[PDB]
Parts: sequence; structure tokens; C-alpha cells
Amino acid sequence: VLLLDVTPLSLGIETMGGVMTTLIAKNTTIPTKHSQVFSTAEDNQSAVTIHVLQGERKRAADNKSLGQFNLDGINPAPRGMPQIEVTFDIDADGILHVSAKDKNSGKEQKITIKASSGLNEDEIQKMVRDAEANAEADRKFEELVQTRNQGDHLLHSTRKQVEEAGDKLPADDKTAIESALTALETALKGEDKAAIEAKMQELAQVSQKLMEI
Amino acid sequence: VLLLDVTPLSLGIETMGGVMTTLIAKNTTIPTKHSQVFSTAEDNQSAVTIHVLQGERKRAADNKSLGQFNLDGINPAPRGMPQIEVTFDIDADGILHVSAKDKNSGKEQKITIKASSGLNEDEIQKMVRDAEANAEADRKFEELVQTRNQGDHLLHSTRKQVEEAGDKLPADDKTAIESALTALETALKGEDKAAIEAKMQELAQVSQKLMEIAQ
Amino acid sequence: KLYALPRPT
Amino acid sequence: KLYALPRPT
Repeated sequence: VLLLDVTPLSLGIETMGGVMTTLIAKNTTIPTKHSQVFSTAEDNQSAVTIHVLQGERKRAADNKSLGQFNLDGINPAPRGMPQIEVTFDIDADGILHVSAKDKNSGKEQKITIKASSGLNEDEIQKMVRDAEANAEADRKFEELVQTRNQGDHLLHSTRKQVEEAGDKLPADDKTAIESALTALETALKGEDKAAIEAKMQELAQVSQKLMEI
Repeated sequence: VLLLDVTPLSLGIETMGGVMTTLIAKNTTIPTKHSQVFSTAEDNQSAVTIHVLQGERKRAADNKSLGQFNLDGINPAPRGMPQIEVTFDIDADGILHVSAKDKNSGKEQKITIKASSGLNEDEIQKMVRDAEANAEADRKFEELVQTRNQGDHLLHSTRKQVEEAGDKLPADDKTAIESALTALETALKGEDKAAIEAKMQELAQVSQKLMEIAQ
Repeated sequence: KLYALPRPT
Repeated sequence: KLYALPRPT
């Protein structure tokens, strides 16, 4: 065939730390369906937001919002435990159906997005250009976010372990650790990946006993 | 929009050395139309073949053939001098119209290629991946072809000169030249760049008298 | 491989 | 820039 219908830009959702995670690659032929399992960013999280995006940028905020919806009633559990199945389906008429289902609870929610939605031809071509021109920075952002997310999770973990050991932790230990937590929390607000990792390392360095515990 | 009607793969023609040259880029919205001027591979070439291809490979042979036609009546001229304007027009119905026109002779030829031609969806996906996996080999193939074409050109111009000169060329020389020509010809069939340039050198080394004569 | 989702609001 | 076309056959 010399011609075909495609979705002209990547389609996905916003994941932890404000990054776009693609479900349907740009220029995929339609109709099409793609499903992927996601989980929860933090412990005891009972709801997620599915923010549907179109575009090629790594920063979710830089892409075109097509819609959103929440999925609630998730049983509070450890981060990473819930299995939230996210399905993007584009029919032959270019109508996009997005659903999210929590496998445990069977709770589900969905949205329908009209074919005429999103970016027009000139906006599409600018999007592609802007993505190319910003490829290095978008990659750095992506890497930054992966590190922030790791550091974020290190905070929570460490904090839960310090409470979990209570008495059995030397005060000088606890102190070193509390201070390293603060430094890390501060670094996380920054945009310097190495700085965050360095604070992770300093924290690891003073957590050895707590790690024994 | 979430839906665009596009050409799923690049469309173009074969050029000298078995290369794919693109006229319409993959994922171009239809309808669309593009034109580009080409010329002749060899001196005094009277005709060209327009081999219409679909695909992402730099090697013409690895792309899908959609059709072919000839344009003849090209007037005598050094290679590279005629102007053959090739136009690809895809209409809203997905029918591809390809024409070539010789700006000098005014001669033109056309074909029409139906919407259902070329590769299917599975094949399209395979093609894109194939191209991606071979991106570097194709870059190397392009380099190769540049040398190959220089070589073909030297071969052709040497042959012409020998003939033109016929009798005035010492038999010593014409024997060395025929041998060098053959060697060069062989080399061309390989993908060793150096070997090609080396055979060209060897031909040049035995062509000095020819050059004097011809000149 | 396993990506995570923010809470609402 | 300017690409060249083969002769027929």
C-alpha cells in the first residue's frame, strides 16, 4: 500500500517525576492497541492519575494534554505492588480509548478521546523539530528524573527503617543519618544528577549500622 | 489530530550504482507532490530508466519495486548535463503518478501506480527495522558507490578515448590498457574502496600516451 | 521497565 | 545534489 493511517505523534502518560512514558510510538499504523502495567509511586497509595499525552518530549509538561482521569479504590500497599494495566486503543476512525484497571481490586476507569483532538499538522512538525533540537537536554531530564525517583525512594525507605529499628540504633548513627537525609532532600530539589547521587552515597555511608539492623 | 493519512515508506528512484534516492519522505501527509532534477550516468546516454522504489534502504535492490519506465530521445551530451525532471505526485486516492521530462528534448514519459501497490503493513514494519539495523552498512555502501561510480566513469571515458584514437595508440599501450580496464572492471564488483582506486591508478599509469593523443 | 504513577491532586 | 540515472536494461 502506498498509503495508510497513522497516529502522528507518540501517545502515552505521565509517570513519576513528570516524565512522559510512551504507549504508542509516533507513526504507528492504526488501528492499534497497546497495554502496559504500571504501579504506584509511593507506599499506601490508593489512587493514581492517568494523564494522557501526545508528543515527543521527555518532559510531560512539554507534550499536548489529551485528557486525564483518576483511578481510585486501590488497596493501600507497598509502592510497586499494585498492578495497574493501562491500555491505549485507537480504532479505525482515529478515536482513542484509554483505560486503567487495577488487577487486584478489579477497579477500572476510562476515557474516550476524539480523533480531531491534539496537535495539527504544523504543530506536529514543530513538535518533531523541537524534540530533535532538544534531544540532549530531554535525555538529561530523563536521567535526572530516574535519579530523583531513586533518591526519593531512598528517603522513604531509610526513614521507615530508622523508625523500624528505633532503639537499636546508636544516637550518633541516627544523627549522621538524619543529617544525610536532609542534605539528600535538598539535593533532590536541584537539577544536578551527580549531586543527588553523591548525597545518596554519603547517606549510604552512614547507614551501614542501620543496614545491619 | 490523532489520525493522519500518510505514505508509510519513502518513495524514490534508483540512481547510478544501485542507490535509492528519495523524492517523498516516509510519513509524508497525502496529498503531496515533489520534483527533482536528475541527469545521465554516462556521456551521450540516449535514454534513462526510472525505477520507482518504496523503502528506507540506501541500497535500491533492498527496496520494493513499484514499477519502471524508460525515457528515451535524450540528445548527445556529456554525462551530468541533461536535465531530467522527475515528479512524484500522490493524490488523495493514494495513486502515485510518476513522470520524467527531458528539458532539452521536451520528451516526457509517465506511469501510474495504484494505491494498493508495494509493501503491506507487516512488510512496512519489517522494512523500518531493517533500515535501522543496517543504517551503518548503508552509509558505508553509499561511500562505496561514490568510488564505484568514479571508477565506472573512468572506465567509460578511457574506452571511448582508446577507440577515438584507434591506430595512433601504440600496441604496447593498448595491451596494457585493456588489461588495466579489465582489472578495474573486476575491482568494481567488490566492496573494497581502496582496491577500486588502486585499479584506477594502475589504469592511469598505462594511459599517459592515450591522454596525450586524446588531448 | 515497571514505571510508577503519581497520586491525584 | 545532482544524481545520475542508468541506461536501460
